[PDB]
Amino acid sequence: RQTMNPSIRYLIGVDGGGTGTRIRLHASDGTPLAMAEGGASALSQGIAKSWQAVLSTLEAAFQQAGLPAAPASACAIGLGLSGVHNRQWAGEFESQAPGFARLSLATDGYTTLLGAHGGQPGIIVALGTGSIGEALYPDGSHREAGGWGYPSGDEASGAWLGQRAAQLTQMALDGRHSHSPLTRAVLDFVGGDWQAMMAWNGRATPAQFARLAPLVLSAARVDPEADALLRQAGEDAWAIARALDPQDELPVALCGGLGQALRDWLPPGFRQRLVAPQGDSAQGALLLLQRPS
Amino acid sequence: PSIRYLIGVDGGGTGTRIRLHASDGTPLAMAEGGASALSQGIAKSWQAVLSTLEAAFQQAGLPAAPASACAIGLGLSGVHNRQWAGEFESQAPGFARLSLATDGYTTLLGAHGGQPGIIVALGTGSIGEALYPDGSHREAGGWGYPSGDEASGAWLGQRAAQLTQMALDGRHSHSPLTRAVLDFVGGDWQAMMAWNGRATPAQFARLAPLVLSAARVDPEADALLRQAGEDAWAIARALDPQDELPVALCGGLGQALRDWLPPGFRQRLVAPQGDSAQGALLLLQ
Repeated sequence: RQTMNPSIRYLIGVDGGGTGTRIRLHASDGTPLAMAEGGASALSQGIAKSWQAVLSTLEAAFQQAGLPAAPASACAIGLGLSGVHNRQWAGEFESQAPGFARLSLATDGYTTLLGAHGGQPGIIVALGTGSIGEALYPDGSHREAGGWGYPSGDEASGAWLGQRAAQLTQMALDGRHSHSPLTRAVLDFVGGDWQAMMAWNGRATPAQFARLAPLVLSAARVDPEADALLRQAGEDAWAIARALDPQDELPVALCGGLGQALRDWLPPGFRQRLVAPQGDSAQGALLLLQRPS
Repeated sequence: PSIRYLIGVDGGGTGTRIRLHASDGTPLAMAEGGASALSQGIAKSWQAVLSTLEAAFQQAGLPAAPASACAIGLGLSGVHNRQWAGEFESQAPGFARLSLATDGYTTLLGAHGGQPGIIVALGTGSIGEALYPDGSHREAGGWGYPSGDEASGAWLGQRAAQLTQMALDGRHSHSPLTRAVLDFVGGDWQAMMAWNGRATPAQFARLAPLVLSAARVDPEADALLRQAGEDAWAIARALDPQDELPVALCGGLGQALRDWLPPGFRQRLVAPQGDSAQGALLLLQ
């Protein structure tokens, strides 16, 4: 019945990254009070904006739960944000932080891992604009694979698929290759001509390349070139997982919208072992408070 | 009038399958016999066929029949038409009527019941065949081992054997596949050296199920199966670039590859209406 640390009255779980922020507000006893969404809070977009994003979304959580906003000193907050890998961004973030009773900062992927397997050992492979694999071992340890970053890494992510798709189209445009369905679809998407791809590729970002991913999906059923990209993404996803668990000893969940759309191209032996995640990242952020720093 | 029995024969290296019917279509019997691929001897082929036929009549509760009362269609591996096939016809019993063709073509007729369409048959070997609305016929793949027969059992086996050889001499790490193949072959260097020394398409194909099994835990094997799936689709596309014809994947291997097939190809796939023996019957009609 009693709760530890009577000064802490609220438990907050925050999931933030690239496109938005999701917050789960709970009572110190575990009672789910509210759940809210807000703007993006990836650290790469700014520390001050990140907090403004998290706080504004937290402000909505209380309101939504018919409760007056509580002082920071009465709250324990765990956050899984994109950009925590960067030591410098995490520091300014922790430094610019309100006076929460307790703050636990982890990455986007770690809290997704914790939520997917309810805090129990396991692995997750997250495929979105980018990609990463995270694992929690029975001995308490944690490891990562993949997730090194956009240009060179991020295999099986949609930015990876977009880059390849764009490259194939560029090759079709200058004669190194002939056109194919994917290639024609990408050319129209881009603007319809040489100049258009040149301009488009000139200002490309991970999010822009990722917008080509759905074009690879549609084209793959009629174009062997797109089919190979999807298949390679499938193998790379498996490779991420095998590096974290060589003997397939732990449970595995495939997170991300791209992951659901890629299912048919996942190696059968890897797909067969997938399990639905028990909770989302915001849930995992809550679990962060229930463990050591 | 004279013809009282209709015979469907499907012959290859794996065996001979026969469907026996009455001139009116009534099912009389089904029987399987030994290998009758023309590559192993014309006389040997006939004796395997005739022996299987004799068995069919016996299971039909009918007395031994005379060739003159039989109409027979055969789909056998042997495309030396007018040569190996020319010989087969010459050495043939006095049937009321005989119609010869490759097992690929009868697999074709059976799959789409004589309608236009294409098939890709994966077995110890592989080949693609198509029948178009203009009555025309074409094929792709099927050039024979070892340079051809992509996506076949022998294809899969060669690569499985090569990976095992590489593991054995140090230019590759052992993996689930290589351990399986090594054990299957004899457990050591000398065993693989001996096994590969007398290797044949059928022998390599015997390794195919080892690849299928290991694919679930070995990325190497999964890659080969996926390559087979891509090669199959490639075969089909060469015969029908615009996907205007029905397509069927035939053969035991064909069915085992389902999950490794390119999704778009698999979705377009239709199942074979009848087997090769059933296509053999259609051949004589």
